[PDB]
Amino acid sequence: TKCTLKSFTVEKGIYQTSNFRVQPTESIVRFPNITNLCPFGEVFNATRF
Amino acid sequence: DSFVIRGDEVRQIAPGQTGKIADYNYKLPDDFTGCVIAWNSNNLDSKVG
Amino acid sequence: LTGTGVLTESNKKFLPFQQFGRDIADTTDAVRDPQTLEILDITPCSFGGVSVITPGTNTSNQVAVLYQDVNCTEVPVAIHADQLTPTWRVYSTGSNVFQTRAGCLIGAEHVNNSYECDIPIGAGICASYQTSQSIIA
Amino acid sequence: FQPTNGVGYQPYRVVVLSFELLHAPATVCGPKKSTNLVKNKCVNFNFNGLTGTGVLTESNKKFLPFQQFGRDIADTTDAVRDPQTLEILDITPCSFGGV
Amino acid sequence: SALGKLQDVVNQNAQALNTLVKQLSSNFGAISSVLNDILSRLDPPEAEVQIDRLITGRLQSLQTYVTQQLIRAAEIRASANLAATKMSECVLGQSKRVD
Amino acid sequence: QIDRLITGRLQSLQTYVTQQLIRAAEIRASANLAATKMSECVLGQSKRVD
Amino acid sequence: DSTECSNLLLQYGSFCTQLNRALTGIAVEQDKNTQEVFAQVKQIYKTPP
Amino acid sequence: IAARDLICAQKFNGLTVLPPLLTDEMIAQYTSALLAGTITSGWTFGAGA
Amino acid sequence: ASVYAWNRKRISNCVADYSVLYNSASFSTFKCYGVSPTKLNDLCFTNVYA
Ligand SMILES: *[C@@H]1O[C@H](CO)[C@@H](O)[C@H](O)[C@H]1NC(C)=O
Ligand SMILES: *[C@@H]1O[C@H](CO)[C@@H](O)[C@H](O)[C@H]1NC(C)=O
Ligand SMILES: *[C@@H]1O[C@H](CO)[C@@H](O)[C@H](O)[C@H]1NC(C)=O
Ligand SMILES: *[C@@H]1O[C@H](CO)[C@@H](O)[C@H](O)[C@H]1NC(C)=O
Ligand SMILES: *[C@@H]1O[C@H](CO)[C@@H](O)[C@H](O)[C@H]1NC(C)=O
Ligand SMILES: *[C@@H]1O[C@H](CO)[C@@H](O)[C@H](O)[C@H]1NC(C)=O
Repeated sequence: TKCTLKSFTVEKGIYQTSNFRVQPTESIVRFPNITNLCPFGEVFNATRF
Repeated sequence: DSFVIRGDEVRQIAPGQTGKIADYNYKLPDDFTGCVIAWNSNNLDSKVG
Repeated sequence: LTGTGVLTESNKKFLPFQQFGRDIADTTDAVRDPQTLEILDITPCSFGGVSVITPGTNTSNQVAVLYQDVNCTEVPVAIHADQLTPTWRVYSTGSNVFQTRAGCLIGAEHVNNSYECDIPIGAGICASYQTSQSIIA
Repeated sequence: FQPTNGVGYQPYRVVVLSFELLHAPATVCGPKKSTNLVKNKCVNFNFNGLTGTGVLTESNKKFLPFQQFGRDIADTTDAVRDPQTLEILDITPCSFGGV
Repeated sequence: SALGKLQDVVNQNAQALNTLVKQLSSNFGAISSVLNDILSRLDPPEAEVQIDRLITGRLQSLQTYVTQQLIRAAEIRASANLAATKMSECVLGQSKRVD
Repeated sequence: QIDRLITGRLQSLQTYVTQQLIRAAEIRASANLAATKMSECVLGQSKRVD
Repeated sequence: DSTECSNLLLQYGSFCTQLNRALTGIAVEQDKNTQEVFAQVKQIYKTPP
Repeated sequence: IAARDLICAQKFNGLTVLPPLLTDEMIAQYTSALLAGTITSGWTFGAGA
Repeated sequence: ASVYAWNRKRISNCVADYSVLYNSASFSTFKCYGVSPTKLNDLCFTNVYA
């Protein structure tokens, strides 16, 4: 409430407070099951363009 | 506005730029509306010796 | 697609050419997981539907919290009390838990006798600082 | 590196000058020549690169040795430490729009 | 303190002014929250975007303060209409209405 | 881009707030009329016509 | 569900806080309207047969 | 509807509907008290006792 | 120095006049981020690292 109101003293009543309580600690990455590498050797190292 | 510079100074023909050309030789205004065109002329301007 | 939030299982059905979902068109509510073809819907991690009922800081430093539009049994799930500091786990559950139609109020003692309203909680429920000395609802 | 290499394979010397602007007392400055201080008058001023227009008064504030600028509300620089004389001068806007 | 309706006016006005001066401290997506740094570090062709962002943010904050003032003025106008009606009907005469 | 998007959302919310001000003014006028009729006609007798 | 929420809150939170205070004032005004219409006499009389 | 749940706020991108302070049961009881007092007493209902 | 072990040098207590570099060295690349090159003369820097 103090951080929402930007004051160290709050008055009597009910105050709607924005979220400051939860911070993410872990990260997950989900990609498709892809194994082979892209043929950039064919695109970039072709003998003729 | 036509002139001849060297290559390393072609970057100085721009609004808001500094350098030797942009300070002492040729300066463009900040509110400049127009097109800067530059091309290499080693075959014409430069000569042997 | 990077973000921060919580995921639940969804009953939505995706067409084979569809990957993301946007019912509100400014937030991706649903997504198709790439490895397993189940559809997971994404709820924001932020639970800002909480209102702090307090007296004056000059008077006291103890508060009550009204979690809006949630059931009292789902308060630890909704606010993610496992990932919170232990000081917020005091207001996650306890003896002073009251289920109102406005929400779940934790931190205030329910009394059967009724008085006039000074701090309007809502749905006919009010709060006050009355006697040791504590917040009553 | 070889002298017969291409332009993209030729040596290029790079110097990256990293600065920090208008946050701490400054030890390195530009070629601009300093002038006199006009107190209690509306004047264009340039203190350690900080340019502005306004009037200056003497201030009773005290600065820590690592502090150079002063902001009560953080959208206008109240007080500055004058670089030559170590007195602290607070800056009032020249505009008296309260009329 | 049974005079909780008059202290609330002062508290609400002070809370609105705080909120305004807290919005004024934001940089509104610019390199600095003070105009002097933008004028000192950037030439006007690319400083104008930063100037527009900062001034637009300040003006929108002032607009929200104005709308809060309309709400407070509407509540105070309702209270003042009630006070004027009670002055005209009960101080200056007798009222047959109950409560 | 984030500044543009968030500023646009905040301006849209501000227009919603102003629409709520107009609606609240109309509802406040209707509620003042209802309270006056409650105090003058339910709780007593009124000599005013219509 | 942005990956950075605290930075966005620090840059744009007081604006929404002022707007939410405006909406809360409107809601409180609606509650006062209901109270001034229905709760003029705070005496409860049982319904007679 | 007095039954709206948390899943609604996510749908509206933040916007929530606050319930009124006076329940329709409490408004109906105010109305019933006003009716009973009016029919029983008349002008003396608001005067106390 | 090499690019894997680049040489960082502190510049302090002096006057940053780049106009002395006009005669000798011609810079193919000169890009200033967070500051304009025209406003570089009328500015004072706290710490400078090359
Ligand atoms: C490209 O082809 C040349 C010629 O065979 C070879 O020397 C070089 O290693 C190739 N580069 C890549 C990235 O495959
Ligand atoms: C993806 O690969 C992992 C690793 O072998 C496997 O466990 C998983 O079942 C695979 N998923 C699909 C959908 O094939
Ligand atoms: C509360 O306010 C009064 C003045 O109204 C002051 O004398 C007292 O010291 C304050 N107490 C606290 C704990 O702030
Ligand atoms: C909350 O959960 C309890 C558990 O049985 C249930 O009885 C009650 O009806 C629930 N309340 C709501 C509003 O869903
Ligand atoms: C309040 O009423 C409930 C109804 O079940 C009862 O269990 C409780 O003991 C009562 N408390 C007091 C203090 O009367
Ligand atoms: C700076 O140098 C000038 C010229 O010698 C002198 O008058 C002035 O007092 C000096 N300021 C200092 C040492 O702070």
